[PDB]
Amino acid sequence: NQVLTKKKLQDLVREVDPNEQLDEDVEEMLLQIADDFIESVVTAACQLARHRKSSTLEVKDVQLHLERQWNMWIPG
Amino acid sequence: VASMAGVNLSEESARILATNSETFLLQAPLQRRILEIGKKHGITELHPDVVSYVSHATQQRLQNLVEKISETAQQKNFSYKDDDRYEQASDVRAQLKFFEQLDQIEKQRKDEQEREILMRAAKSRSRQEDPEQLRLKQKAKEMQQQELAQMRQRDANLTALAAIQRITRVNLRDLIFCLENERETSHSLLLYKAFLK
Amino acid sequence: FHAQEFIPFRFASGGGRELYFYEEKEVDLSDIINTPLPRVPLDVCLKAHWLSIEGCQPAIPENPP
Amino acid sequence: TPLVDFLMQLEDYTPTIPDAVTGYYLNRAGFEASDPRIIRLISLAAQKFISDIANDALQHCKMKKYTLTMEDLTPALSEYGINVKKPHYF
Amino acid sequence: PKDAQMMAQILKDMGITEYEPRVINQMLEFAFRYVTTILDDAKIYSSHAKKATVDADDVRLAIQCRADQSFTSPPPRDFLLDIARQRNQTPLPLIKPYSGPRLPPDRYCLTAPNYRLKSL
Amino acid sequence: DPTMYEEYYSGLKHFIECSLDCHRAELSQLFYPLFVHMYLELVYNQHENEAKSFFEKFHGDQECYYQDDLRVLSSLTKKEHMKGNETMLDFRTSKFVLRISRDSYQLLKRHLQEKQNNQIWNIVQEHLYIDIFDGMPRSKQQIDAMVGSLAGEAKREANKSKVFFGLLKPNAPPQNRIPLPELKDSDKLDKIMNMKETTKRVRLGPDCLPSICFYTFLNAYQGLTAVDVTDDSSLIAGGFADSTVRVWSVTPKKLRSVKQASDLSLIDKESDDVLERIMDEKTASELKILYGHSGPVYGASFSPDRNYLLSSSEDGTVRLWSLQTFTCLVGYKGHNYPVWDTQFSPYGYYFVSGGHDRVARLWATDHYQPLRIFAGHLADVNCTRFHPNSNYVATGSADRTVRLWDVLNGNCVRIFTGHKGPIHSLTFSPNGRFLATGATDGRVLLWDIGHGLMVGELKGHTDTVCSLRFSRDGEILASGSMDNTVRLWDAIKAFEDLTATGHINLPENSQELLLGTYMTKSTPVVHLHFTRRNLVLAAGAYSPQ
Repeated sequence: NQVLTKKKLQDLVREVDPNEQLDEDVEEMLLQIADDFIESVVTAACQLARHRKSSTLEVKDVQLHLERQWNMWIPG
Repeated sequence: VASMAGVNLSEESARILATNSETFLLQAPLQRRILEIGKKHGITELHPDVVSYVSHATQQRLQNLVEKISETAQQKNFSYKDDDRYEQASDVRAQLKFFEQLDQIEKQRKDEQEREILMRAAKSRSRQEDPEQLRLKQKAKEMQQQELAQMRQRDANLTALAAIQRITRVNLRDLIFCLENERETSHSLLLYKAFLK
Repeated sequence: FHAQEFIPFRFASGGGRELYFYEEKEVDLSDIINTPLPRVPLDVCLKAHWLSIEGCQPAIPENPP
Repeated sequence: TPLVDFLMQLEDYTPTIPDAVTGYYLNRAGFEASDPRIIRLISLAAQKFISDIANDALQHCKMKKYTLTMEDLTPALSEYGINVKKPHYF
Repeated sequence: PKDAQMMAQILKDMGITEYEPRVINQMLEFAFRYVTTILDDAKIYSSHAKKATVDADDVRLAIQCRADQSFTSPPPRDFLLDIARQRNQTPLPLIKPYSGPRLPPDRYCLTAPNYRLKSL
Repeated sequence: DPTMYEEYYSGLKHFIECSLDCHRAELSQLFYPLFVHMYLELVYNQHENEAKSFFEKFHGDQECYYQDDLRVLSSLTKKEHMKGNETMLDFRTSKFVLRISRDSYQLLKRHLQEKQNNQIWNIVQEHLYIDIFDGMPRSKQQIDAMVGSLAGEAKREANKSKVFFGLLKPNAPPQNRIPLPELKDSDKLDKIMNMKETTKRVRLGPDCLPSICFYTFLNAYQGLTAVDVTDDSSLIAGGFADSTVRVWSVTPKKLRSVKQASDLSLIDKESDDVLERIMDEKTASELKILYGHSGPVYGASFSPDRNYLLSSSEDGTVRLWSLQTFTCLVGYKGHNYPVWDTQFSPYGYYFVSGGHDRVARLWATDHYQPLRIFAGHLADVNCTRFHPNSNYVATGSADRTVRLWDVLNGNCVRIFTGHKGPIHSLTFSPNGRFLATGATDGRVLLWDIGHGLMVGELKGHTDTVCSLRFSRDGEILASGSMDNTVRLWDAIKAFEDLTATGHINLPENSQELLLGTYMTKSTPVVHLHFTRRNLVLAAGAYSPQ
C-alpha cells in the first residue's frame, strides 16, 4: 500500500547533498506529506475530469491542478 | 515557466548555490491508489501516462522540500567563531550558566549549614532528646549509603588487581521551519500535529 | 496585488492602499517629494495619577469633571 | 566575501530610505536594530526591487516615457508572477 | 458610491458601528481581488472543458477549488480531543531541585553567542 | 420533512406560549436550540430556500442575548459555508443540555410522546439532551441569568467532581499532587519582605474604600494590548500593537541588566553581595523595550520571582523574556494561531496559554512541547487563569463558557455557563473558593468552585469588562471595563451563604454590592492590580477618541 519505499527518498537527499542524513521522524513526516500530496492532487484532478464529463483522468487534468494551485509546471 | 522573469526561478537557482557553498513512486501500488479515490467521483479508469506523471509530480514536490530543508539544516552548521571577521556581541547562554553556578553555590551553602547542624547534634546524651536522635540516625543512614558505594568501588579495585567528516543532520525543526513559511501546509493539520511530535 | 508564487511577500501586510473616491487619479511625481513629511509623534510613556483618594475622586486634570 | 566587503563599506553610506523608517518596519516584525549597516542593506534591497519593477514598467511605457499608469504596472509585474489589481470600485 | 454603500450595510448588519474610513475601501479591494481570481480560474476551467461560454458549473468549480486552498480553519473538535487525550495521559515530570534557570535544551532556546561583524 | 419545518417549530411555539406561566418561562429554553438545529440541518442537506424562509419567520422570537449567533447564522446559507466554520460544525454534532424541571418536563413529554408531534420529538431526542432536576420551575429572570452559551447550561454530572479548591501550605490538595518547584533561599527571602508589606495592609471593607492609582499610558499611538504588574508593585509591562513589550520600573530603581560573561568570570561567587556585584550600571534605564514578536502582543505575564516575563502574540508564539539579561530566551511554538492570553503559575514553573485554535496548552518552561492540552472549548480560548494552588486552570472562552481544568489528567472538572458575550476577564478569590468572570455583556458573575454554582451577578458595567481582581484580603472585587470606570464590589457580602437542583436563587443585589464607581478620563481600564498594602493600581492607554 505504501507508494514511497523510504530508500528512494534517501536517494532524493543524496542527489542534493552527498553528506546528509535525515532523522526517522523527518523521513516519516516527508512520507506523510507525499501521501497527502498524492491524495489532494488526485481528488482535485478527478473533480476537473468529472467537470470535463470524463471517466478517464487524463494528465491534462493532473497538469492543470499543479499549475493553478501548486505552480509546479512539470513538463508533460 | 509561464513567467520568464519568475521569482521562484531565482530562488531555487540561488538556493542550490547556497547549498553548494555549504522519488519515482512505485507504479503498481500507486495505480491502485489513484483508482480507489476515483470511485468517489466516477473516474473508473485512468490514462496510462498519469500514474508516471503523478510520480514525477510527487518527486518535484519533495525535491522542492528536500532542497528547502537542506539550506536551513546547513544554516546551523555555520560556525562564526572560527572566522575572525565576526565579533561576539551577547553570550546569554554563558550568563545562564553563571546563574546555574550561583544556584549550585547556594545549594552548597545550605549543605554546609546542614553539616554544621549535624556536627552540633553529634553530642546527643539526652540533652536535646529526639531532635538529636533523629539527626544521629540520618547521619548513620548517610554513612551506610556512602559505605555501600565505597565497597562497590573496593570490589571493583580487587577484581582489577586480579586482572593485572561533518554529517549534516536534518531535525524535525528544519522540516517545521519549511512548512509554516510556504502557503500550503502553513495552516494544516500536518504541521499542527508536527508541533507535538 | 496577488503573487501566485507568494515568495517575495509571504503573508506580509503592506498597509493597504491610500485611495479615495474623490481623488484626482493623477499626481505629479515632484509634488509628493516637495511636501513636508508629517511629524513622528511622542513615544509611549507611563504617568501615574489618582482616580480615588480614600473613596473620593479628585478634580485634577487627569480626571473628567 | 564580496557582500561582507559591501556591508563593511555600508557604514558612511546613506540610503534613499532613511534608517528611522526602514528600522520602523523592521521593528514591527521583530527585527531589532543591532547594526545600522544591516538596516542599510535591507533598505537597498527593497529599493532595488521597487527600482527594477519601475524600469520594466518604463520599458513598457516607451514601447507603447513620462506617466506611469496601472496598464504599465500590469505587464511589468506579470513576468514577476504578480497580478496587480485595478481599483474599479471608487 | 454604489458598491461602497452596500459595504457599509454588511458591516452594520454585523453590528460594527465604529470603523475607519479605509476599512470599506480595502474590503472592496479584497472583494474585487476575490472575484477576479474566481472568474480568472473559471475561464481556465472552461477552456479545459472546451466551452466558449463560462457557465455556472465553471464558477461552482472555481469557487470550491479556491476555497479548498485559500480559506482554511482551525483544527476540528474530533482532532483536538484526540491529540489532547494522547498528550494528557503522560504524567507530569518531577523537577530537579537546583538545576538553575529552568530552560529547554539549548537548540530549542534563543541563547547563543549571537555574533556581529567587525567594523573596519 | 424539510418543507414543513416551519410547521413543526410553529406548532411547538404555539404549545409553549399557550402554557401556564410557571412552565412557560422554563419551556421557552428550547426555542433557541430547536431553531438552530433545524436551520443548520436544512443548510447541511442543501435546502437553502427553505432555510432562508425558516430563518426569516422565527429569528425575531429568539431571546435578545442571541443576536450575535443569529447574525453568524444569517450569513450561513450554503453547506460549504458551514463546512469550514468549525463552531457551528461542533454545534451540530454536540447536544444542547437544556436543564429543565420535572414539573415542566411532564407537560413537554405529554405533548411529544403523541404521534401528532413525532417529528419535533424526533429532533429533540436527537439533538437535545434534557437534564432533569426535581424542584421548582425557575423564574424568567433566573433562567436569563444562567443561559446564553452555545451547547450551554451544562449537566450537573459535570459539576459534581471533587475539586481541591483549597490553598497549599479538607479541600486542599497535597503538595506532591502537582510536582511544584522548590522554594529557594532567594524565593524565601521574597516572602520575608512580602509580610513586611502585609503589616501595613489595610482592611478595606465597605467603609475604608481603597485609593486607586491609575498608571496611564499617555502617548500610546501603538495600541496597548497587554498589561501586567509584578506581585510587588515594582514593574509594569506593556504589550503593544507595534510588536513590542516594554518594561517600566515604577519604584525609584532603574532597570539594570546583569553583566556580560567576561565581567562575571573575573568576579567571585560565594560573596554576600553577589547579585549586587553582578548588576551592570552601564545599562540602567527606566524603560526596556523587548523586540522579537512578529505581531501584536496580546498576553503579558510576570513570574512571581520577578524574572521571566511572558508574552504571547498574533504570530502564534509564546515568548519567555529574561528580566536579568533583558533578552528573549525561548519561543514556544505550539499554536499556529493568535495566542490571546498567557499566565505564569503562581509558583512560577508552569504556564498556560490559550489561543485561537480553541485549546489551552500547559507548558513548563523546560520542554519545547506542552504537557497538557485543554481541548474542550468550541471557540477561542480568550482567557487562561491558574488557581491559587495551581492544580486547576480556568479558561474562559468566546463560546460563552468558563471551564476549570485539572492539571492532572487534563479533565474538565467544572463548566460555568451564563455569560452572553465572550469572556474577557477571569480572576480567582484568594480563598480559592470563588471565581469572578467578566464578559462583553457587562456582567460580572461570581461562581462557586466546590459546588459549581454561580453565587452572584454584578451588572453595573455597560461595556466589556476587561479586568477583574479581588483584594489581597478578599474584601473587595475591583472591576474595570471599556466604559472607563473602575467599579468596586463588596466581595464579602456577596459570599455570605455557602443542592441537587444545581442552582441557587440569585439575589438581584448588585446595587447593595457597589461600594463605588470611578470614571477614567477617556481611558479603558485594561489592568487592575492590588498592592500588598491593599492599594488599587490600574493601567490603561489614554485614547482621546
